[PDB]
Amino acid sequence: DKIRILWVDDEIDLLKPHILFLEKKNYEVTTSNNGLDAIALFEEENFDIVFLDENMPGMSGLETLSEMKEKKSAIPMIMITKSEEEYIMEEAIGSKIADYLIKPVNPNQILLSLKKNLDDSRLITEKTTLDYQKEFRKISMELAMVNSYEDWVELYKKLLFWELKLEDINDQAMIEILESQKVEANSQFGKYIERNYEDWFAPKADKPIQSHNLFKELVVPEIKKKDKPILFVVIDNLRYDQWKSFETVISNYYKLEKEVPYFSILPTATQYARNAIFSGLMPLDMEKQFPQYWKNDVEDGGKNLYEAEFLSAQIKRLGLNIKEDYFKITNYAGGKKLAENFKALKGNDLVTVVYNFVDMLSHAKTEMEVVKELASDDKAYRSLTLSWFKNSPLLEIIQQAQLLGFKLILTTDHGTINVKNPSKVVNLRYKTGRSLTYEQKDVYVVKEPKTIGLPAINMSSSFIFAKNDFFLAYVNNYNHYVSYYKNTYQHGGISLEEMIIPFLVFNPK
Amino acid sequence: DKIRILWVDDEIDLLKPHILFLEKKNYEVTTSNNGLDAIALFEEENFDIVFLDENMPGMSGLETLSEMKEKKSAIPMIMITKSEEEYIMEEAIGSKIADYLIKPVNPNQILLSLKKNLDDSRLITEKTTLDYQKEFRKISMELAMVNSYEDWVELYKKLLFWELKLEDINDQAMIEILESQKVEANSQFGKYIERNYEDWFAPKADKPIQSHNLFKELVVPEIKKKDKPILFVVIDNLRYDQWKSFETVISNYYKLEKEVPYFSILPTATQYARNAIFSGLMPLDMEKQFPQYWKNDVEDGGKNLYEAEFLSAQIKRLGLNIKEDYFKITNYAGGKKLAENFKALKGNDLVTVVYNFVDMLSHAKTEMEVVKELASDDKAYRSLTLSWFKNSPLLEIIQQAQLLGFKLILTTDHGTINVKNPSKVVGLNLRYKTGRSLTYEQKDVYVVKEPKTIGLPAINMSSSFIFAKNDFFLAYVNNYNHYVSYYKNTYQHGGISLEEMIIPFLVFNPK
Ligand SMILES: [Br-]
Ligand SMILES: [Br-]
Ligand SMILES: [Br-]
Ligand SMILES: [Br-]
Ligand SMILES: [Br-]
Ligand SMILES: [Br-]
Ligand SMILES: [Br-]
Ligand SMILES: [Br-]
Ligand SMILES: [Br-]
Ligand SMILES: [Br-]
Ligand SMILES: [Br-]
Ligand SMILES: [Br-]
Ligand SMILES: [Br-]
Ligand SMILES: [Br-]
Ligand SMILES: [Br-]
Ligand SMILES: [Br-]
Ligand SMILES: [Br-]
Ligand SMILES: [Br-]
Ligand SMILES: [Br-]
Ligand SMILES: [Br-]
Ligand SMILES: [Br-]
Ligand SMILES: [Br-]
Ligand SMILES: [Br-]
Ligand SMILES: [Ca+2]
Ligand SMILES: [Ca+2]
Ligand SMILES: [Ca+2]
Ligand SMILES: [Ca+2]
Ligand SMILES: [Ca+2]
Ligand SMILES: [Ca+2]
Repeated sequence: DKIRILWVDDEIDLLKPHILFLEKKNYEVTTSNNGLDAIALFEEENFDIVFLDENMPGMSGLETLSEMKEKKSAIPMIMITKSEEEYIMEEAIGSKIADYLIKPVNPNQILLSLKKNLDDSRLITEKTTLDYQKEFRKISMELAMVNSYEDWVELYKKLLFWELKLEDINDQAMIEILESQKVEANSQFGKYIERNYEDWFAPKADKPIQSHNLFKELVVPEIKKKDKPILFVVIDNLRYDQWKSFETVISNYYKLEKEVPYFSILPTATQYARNAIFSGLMPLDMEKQFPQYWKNDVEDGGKNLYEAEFLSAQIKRLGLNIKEDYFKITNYAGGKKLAENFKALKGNDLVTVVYNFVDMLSHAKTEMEVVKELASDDKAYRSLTLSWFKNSPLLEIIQQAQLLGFKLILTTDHGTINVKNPSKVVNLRYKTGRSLTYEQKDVYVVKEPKTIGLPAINMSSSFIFAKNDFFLAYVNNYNHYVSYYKNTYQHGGISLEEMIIPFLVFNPK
Repeated sequence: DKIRILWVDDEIDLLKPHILFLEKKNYEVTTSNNGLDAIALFEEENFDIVFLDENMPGMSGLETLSEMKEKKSAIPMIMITKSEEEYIMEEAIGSKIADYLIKPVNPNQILLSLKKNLDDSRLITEKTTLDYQKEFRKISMELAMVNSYEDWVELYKKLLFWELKLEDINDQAMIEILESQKVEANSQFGKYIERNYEDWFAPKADKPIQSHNLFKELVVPEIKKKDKPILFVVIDNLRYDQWKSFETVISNYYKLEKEVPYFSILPTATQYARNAIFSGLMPLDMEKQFPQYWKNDVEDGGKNLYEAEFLSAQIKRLGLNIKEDYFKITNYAGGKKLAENFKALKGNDLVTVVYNFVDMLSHAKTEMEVVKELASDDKAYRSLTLSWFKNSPLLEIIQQAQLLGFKLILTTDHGTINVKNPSKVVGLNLRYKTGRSLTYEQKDVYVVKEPKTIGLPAINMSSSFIFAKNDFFLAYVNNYNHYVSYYKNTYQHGGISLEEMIIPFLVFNPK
């Protein structure tokens, strides 16, 4: 079927050369010399695109466009006109024109416009697929040369870039090559963490910023500027690719000043990593210095009940002079309440908000059929996250902060990974106990938890952390475990997805 | 701050007129005569936009664009070139060029391109705001004059048009004016239905197409064309504005041929409206002719178990000779199974698929908190619907149908409305009730004490139906305050509103 063009111009007779040109290229052109007759044709037929002149004796192009868009708002409209006035450009852009071509127009300019507005999705698919075909071997060589935490950050950024570009391609071979590069990257990263993690605790060790350093190394310098009040947001369980998915939404309100990828401590779980952010201490030092607040895995109830108390203690230890408030948002109603009353906080130096909803979406993928239909794969997960963020009380809180001239600091405690591969053992990405059987190739084994700043019941206590996209399955119910936990979002172990996470500073626009 | 343009061309000397033109207009132009140096400038400085020539002795425009997009993918890239190289327009479009201007270029064509790529958001917001300021009074006058079901369809289309444009706007005053017009429209529509609905059942009545007419009046003509096999999709509970939210997604696969608004029967609920689609009979006639299949509200278990049987019987009654199959998808796994095995249906004349949306009314507090975070208001609801459609097995089924050359028919049984105002009932979270001893606020509901007159069943002559008007929800007196706090701002159906009742029927040809 030929592409059907409706061309409205009072001088459509003088445009015969253009018409013959497009008919040679397999376009069907229907001509009209006035807006009113063009509207009648547009109502009766299903054109693929309309060309409009601006200056016509009866209805103008923009008047014709208004009527046509009201009737069928999905059909692309191009203005083709002698008018060079900026006010007409702005009126046409503001009316959602697809393109605006100034006469005299090269017939190939029109052809470009037809291809760009009707065939761009297929052309982007074809071009992206061939770009990755020509790039993927270079990405395998770059992966092979990684030999520092900074190279790991750079390589992760490269994989995220290609993951987002390839998400809608059709070529399964190329899709599986990207999936094989992600598996190899996580396998190498797993080995890197296993070999370096304990050494990173040595005096004057060369190490990335981690959970227990985050507040002192990256938040306090922004506080000491005393330039604007700071809204410090921890979005629980946010992956780097989720941050990338709503980067352009945020930029409507906030201009990115600084981006520091940083490393979650082990295990990559709220009770350890998120408490470490707020305390500025490793879990073992939280147990030693704050026994009234620190809870081990075995103890009852909430594991992050005391973040305000950890934070106030850390602020005092650092000798800061600030007015500071902490909020934990656990549902829509709480978020909406804080958004509507945020102005109360205008005289704070620091407002800290923990927002738990993504964590809720991440285990809702397995448990609620609603979220399961909405988040079947990583593309669907980022899509649902973006829809969430754009319509969330959290973005209303951020817009309120913007109007009050707050600096925005946005971060997370850890990410999550879509687990594929069972690993037998006697949380599905770390386990702690005094008797444990495991596949040693699959896990990072820590026989002496105190050497990596974790608590131990006794000298027999071990930690086990899953690597790659492994999930720790009990032998007891192995087949049912595999069937239930396959393709779910888990955290606690080692992967780029769980461990390398954004720290972002923005100025209000 | 001036807009910062990076212009990469090996003959930036020949472009001086363009640069002076743009500098007069408050643009700051930084020139570079080769890709390598341009990349270094792009890394060090913060450009708003980049202009690239394709044909250069070193790195090409497209090679330069690849390096720059990798570093800062948000910055628009415009190609300004003359080339004789084959397929360069296609290669540049596929590389996500923002625009492609063929030399020699009118300097005003470049200026257009700058405004379109950097100012379009702000200009659409300003124009939408000013146009609605000029339009809203006209919409109030039109609402005042509505006096036919056809006028109601036209007014609804106008409100939908403006609702979609205004959703991303700053001006609270204009947002509240639109919200007040929607409230008034539903109030008047409620009175209109209350006055006219019973007359629509008279012999030879003037009435819109309804649930029980849909298959015979709108689907059979497409079947009798005997042109292509038909995929007939009923999306459960779909609003007009939800169809609008994914219209441009489905156009990648299917070209819209015909769009007919039609009217759900009362109640606007699956058990009545959706069974009527498949049976071609009103619920009362389903009870009379198919007592083995029809279930009343009082009976246990599924209310839509027999749609395949109702449809096969209707097809036989109409004397159609077709190979036809029915599928009801109630979860991800079912949808994925049908998408992955759709080619098995290649020899069918008709494939009917019921595709359930997400449950908007969970009895579990934790699940309702998730739905409210994702769909607190109409904009959030359309956003979630678009994310759903783009990532659903339903779109995979539609793409499979397209590759087999199926015609697509897309419709729904009824919409849903965001409920705001409690209305007490005595004697299910839907906007209708049926009972023999109902207490209700009569001002809030359309009351039908003779259900058989509107093709509904009655247990006995004490049986009544009540249908909520406006944005009312029917609240139980038992635990009233907790009920109100839970169901406030939820998407419900069963009653009278433009959202529940006036719904799309769409016919598409495969691309
Ligand atoms: Br029309
Ligand atoms: Br004129
Ligand atoms: Br005219
Ligand atoms: Br021309
Ligand atoms: Br590799
Ligand atoms: Br591994
Ligand atoms: Br550090
Ligand atoms: Br907690
Ligand atoms: Br301070
Ligand atoms: Br609050
Ligand atoms: Br809010
Ligand atoms: Br070069
Ligand atoms: Br890109
Ligand atoms: Br030129
Ligand atoms: Br007027
Ligand atoms: Br009004
Ligand atoms: Br009819
Ligand atoms: Br059912
Ligand atoms: Br037939
Ligand atoms: Br809530
Ligand atoms: Br009766
Ligand atoms: Br009654
Ligand atoms: Br009650
Ligand atoms: Ca003219
Ligand atoms: Ca967490
Ligand atoms: Ca050149
Ligand atoms: Ca080329
Ligand atoms: Ca329904
Ligand atoms: Ca009665």
